[PDB]
Amino acid sequence: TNTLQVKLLSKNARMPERNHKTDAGYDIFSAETVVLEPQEKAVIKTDVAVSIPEGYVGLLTSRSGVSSKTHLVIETGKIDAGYHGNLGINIKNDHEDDKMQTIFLRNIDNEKIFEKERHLYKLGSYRIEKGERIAQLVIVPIWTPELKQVEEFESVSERGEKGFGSSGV
Amino acid sequence: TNTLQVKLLSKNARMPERNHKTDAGYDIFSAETVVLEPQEKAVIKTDVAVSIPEGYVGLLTSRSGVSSKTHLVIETGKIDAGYHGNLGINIKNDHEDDKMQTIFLRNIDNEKIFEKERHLYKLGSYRIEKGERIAQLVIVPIWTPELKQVEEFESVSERGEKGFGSSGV
Amino acid sequence: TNTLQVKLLSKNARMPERNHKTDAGYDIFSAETVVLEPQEKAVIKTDVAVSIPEGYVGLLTSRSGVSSKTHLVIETGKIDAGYHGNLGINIKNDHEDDKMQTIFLRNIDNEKIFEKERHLYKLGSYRIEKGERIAQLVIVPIWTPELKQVEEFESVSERGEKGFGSSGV
Ligand SMILES: O=c1ccn([C@H]2C[C@H](O)[C@@H](COP(=O)(O)NP(=O)(O)OP(=O)(O)O)O2)c(=O)[nH]1
Ligand SMILES: O=c1ccn([C@H]2C[C@H](O)[C@@H](COP(=O)(O)NP(=O)(O)OP(=O)(O)O)O2)c(=O)[nH]1
Ligand SMILES: O=c1ccn([C@H]2C[C@H](O)[C@@H](COP(=O)(O)NP(=O)(O)OP(=O)(O)O)O2)c(=O)[nH]1
Ligand SMILES: [Mg+2]
Ligand SMILES: [Mg+2]
Ligand SMILES: [Mg+2]
Ligand code: NI
Ligand code: NI
Repeated sequence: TNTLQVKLLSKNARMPERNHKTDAGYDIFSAETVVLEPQEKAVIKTDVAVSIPEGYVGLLTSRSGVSSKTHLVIETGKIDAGYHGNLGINIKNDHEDDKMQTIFLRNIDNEKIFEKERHLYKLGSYRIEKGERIAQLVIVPIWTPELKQVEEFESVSERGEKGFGSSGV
Repeated sequence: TNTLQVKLLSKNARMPERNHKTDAGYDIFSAETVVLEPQEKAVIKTDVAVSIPEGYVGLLTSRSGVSSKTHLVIETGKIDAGYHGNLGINIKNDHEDDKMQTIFLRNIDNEKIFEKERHLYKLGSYRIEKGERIAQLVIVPIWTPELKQVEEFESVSERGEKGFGSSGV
Repeated sequence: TNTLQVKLLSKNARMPERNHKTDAGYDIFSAETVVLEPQEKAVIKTDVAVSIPEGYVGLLTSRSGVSSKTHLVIETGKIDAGYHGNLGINIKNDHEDDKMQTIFLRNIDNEKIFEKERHLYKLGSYRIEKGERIAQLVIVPIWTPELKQVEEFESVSERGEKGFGSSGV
């Protein structure tokens, strides 16, 4: 109770850190330096393993700062209780490939990185540095009941079969 | 307690299944065969209805395998307690429409499906087969209090009004 | 217990509202009128502040109606306990910029808005009106333990290091 086991898989790995006392998640550091071109997909290694206890799920999800400023989209990962593998960040550079070329790379602050050597990149390309906080881990309790098949449900709800914007907008 | 009612709506429907003993969600099978072109949006029918009890929400969310390998993006659906309608998978083929043509269709393993007959498809088109696990359902408890309007909050937090990457990166 | 403090920041702000008795979230109204061109990113102000108590997280997430009908993509925001700032909707118009022009704007019902004056817009542009329900807030309890670094985990799980579609599809 009130203790989570964390296993670092390499020297490139870093221990997750909570920002404030009442904050929800633990900021996840990147273990590798990755360059992502427009519309490219990848799984960023963190070299961090956790042992979520039974009755809980981990949500490997994006940070508001990175997601709002950059075209980097992270799909929220559902970390199962007992997953002792490498926590991978399911990421996509969602910037459009307009077939235009630039001489700069973007950082996770959406700013152009200063380089001494001349290089030609695609417009919308991002670079993630090793040891940068690009994601966070929020752990929530879960309900895992036994499924019971029925002909119809025992009670009629006020909601019914209404959905997908059945109310106003 | 510890029992969830599930109602199958057709012969094309399949009962949700949990992968491991300590796993979080129940894998959701597709009830229909759908072909999705680049940048096309659809709501995939599962023909499965559930009865989430009061004080819980269902999260109809993507699987890591499908989402990381394919351009198929699923928006996490919040299933209300008492929604007895058809569970629809809010999906988009997020592949770019580069106006290029191919003779193959992709499966949910991102592999080109072998076909005897010659057909011309758009580059980035996917095909979802009936009875395939493309999504999962994770059920979490919720807090639904009565809202109280105030002039200002009763306590000052260490966080304050800071957000959107107020700390480092 | 069973009470959430809400602070309205302007006259343009509106109090969040729950749709049904057993519904999960509170519908969030937009405080500003915003026009979003293809592939444009923005943070929509709600002028609403909340005081989430310790041990809970708020999920500022999209509604199924808007997300399924429109190209408007909202990233689920994790609202920390004690965040008294303006709740911003992290949004992107994910419609492709095909360099085509139209004389109509889309509403959040994906319908073309009737206008008396002639204007030229980009194809895929959306308009969000002030006082429209574009998002919702679902509050879930969290587990925030102290992190303990270990050489290896105390128990071997049936899952192990398997992930990213290790089972079938
Ligand atoms: O992906 C989804 C999302 C929701 N749903 C169902 C479950 C939920 O009870 C219902 C409506 O969900 P939301 O309240 O989150 N969206 P919205 O507010 O637009 O619909 P409504 O106006 O009917 O509440 O639709 C799905 O079947 N699939
Ligand atoms: O969509 C959002 C997401 C977050 N927020 C607020 C709530 C939260 O308390 C705060 C920061 O959220 P995160 O910690 O998840 N993102 P980040 O770590 O980048 O910001 P910070 O560095 O300030 O913690 O911003 C919004 O208003 N809208
Ligand atoms: O972003 C992610 C998502 C999942 N994972 C891990 C944790 C989880 O226990 C495992 C599989 O998660 P899912 O069950 O949600 N996806 P899928 O059903 O496709 O994989 P599998 O078939 O192995 O269960 O992969 C990550 O490391 N990063
Ligand atoms: Mg943070
Ligand atoms: Mg799974
Ligand atoms: Mg709703
Ligand atoms: Ni999500
Ligand atoms: Ni896109």
